[PDB]
Amino acid sequence: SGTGLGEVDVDTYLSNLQTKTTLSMIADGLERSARDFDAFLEENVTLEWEAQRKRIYQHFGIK
Amino acid sequence: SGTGLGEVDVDTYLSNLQTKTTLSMIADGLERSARDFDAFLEENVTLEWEAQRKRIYQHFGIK
Amino acid sequence: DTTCQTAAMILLNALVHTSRASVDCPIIDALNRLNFIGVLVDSLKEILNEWASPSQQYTSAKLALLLQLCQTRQGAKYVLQANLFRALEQSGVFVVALERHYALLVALARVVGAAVTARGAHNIVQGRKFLTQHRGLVVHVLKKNAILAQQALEERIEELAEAFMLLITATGFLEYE
Amino acid sequence: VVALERHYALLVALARVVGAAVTARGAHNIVQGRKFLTQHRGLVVHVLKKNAILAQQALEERIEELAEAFMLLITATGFLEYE
Repeated sequence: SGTGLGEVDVDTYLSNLQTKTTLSMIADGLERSARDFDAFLEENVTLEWEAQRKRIYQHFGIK
Repeated sequence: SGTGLGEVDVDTYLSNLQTKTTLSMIADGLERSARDFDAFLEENVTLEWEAQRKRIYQHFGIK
Repeated sequence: DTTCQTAAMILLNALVHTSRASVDCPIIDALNRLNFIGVLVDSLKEILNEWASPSQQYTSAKLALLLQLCQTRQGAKYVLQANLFRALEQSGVFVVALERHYALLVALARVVGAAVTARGAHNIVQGRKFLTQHRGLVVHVLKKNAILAQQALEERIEELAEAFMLLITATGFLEYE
Repeated sequence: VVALERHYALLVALARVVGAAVTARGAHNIVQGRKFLTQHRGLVVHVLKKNAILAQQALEERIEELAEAFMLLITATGFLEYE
């Protein structure tokens, strides 16, 4: 068989390839930014007062 | 019939009466406070700018 | 006592309410001389711990009273001097269970909203800090509004959303951008 | 459920920018942080109390980040001392 079976055309094939590459780039950038932010927060919070920062509020505010 | 059918005793009857009166008083006070606040807001907002106050935000903030 | 303090708190609401109908009032003035407004604003701290239940209904009358004093022009003077902005910050407060949660936020928002728009440009400086320091939270409420328990919950959102909106237009946060 | 998740994503982004800014310089920016929490009080209280299938976990995750975002500003700004 052949000549077309749930297939696409080259003009649309290249467009789909470019769209997929762009989406993958955006997703990778977002994931890297999120990971960098998480690492920064972990480095800044691991110094001290890990649970006290929330305990003070749980004691002040309504539990 | 008689001598008791899903009934209560006088010692509990008076307590239930007092509890009902207290609950009704609290509910009436809350409702009157809410009505007074609503009337005050209606009197203060009916002056002018009834829809503009929200339109400015809908235009500034994300709809 | 649990019932005496509740009835006494609600009683003061009727006194100040009926007195205004009779721009000043001698009842509100007496409360300031007796150091009642001072200790009252101090109790606002740790309100989360206090908040059908007897403690819940008691707090309702408490915040309800403060809301009335912020409606008269003279109340802004005595109320503002109590430094209520710093009292509500230490507490960290900022289907039926959720409805009660918004009921508390509305009560606090109304007291602050009416207070800023009471005196004039002397309190707008504080209102901007409250919205800027707690930005984002109000944005979620203003966008949410834009069976019995459901309607009751949504009703509080409408009141809560409209509460902050009054403070914005009254404080002039749009000019700050 | 997906629409709400995107809403919190915006609030988190803004909260992080403001949270990190106040705790960056020092006591010169704490005066502004207190006004932001006092002027927008109540809204943050709802988030800090909420945290205390795929789309559900994603939505709750943003609440945890959003709730912890303001908490960092509080301890860094010193709003507890103001009471």
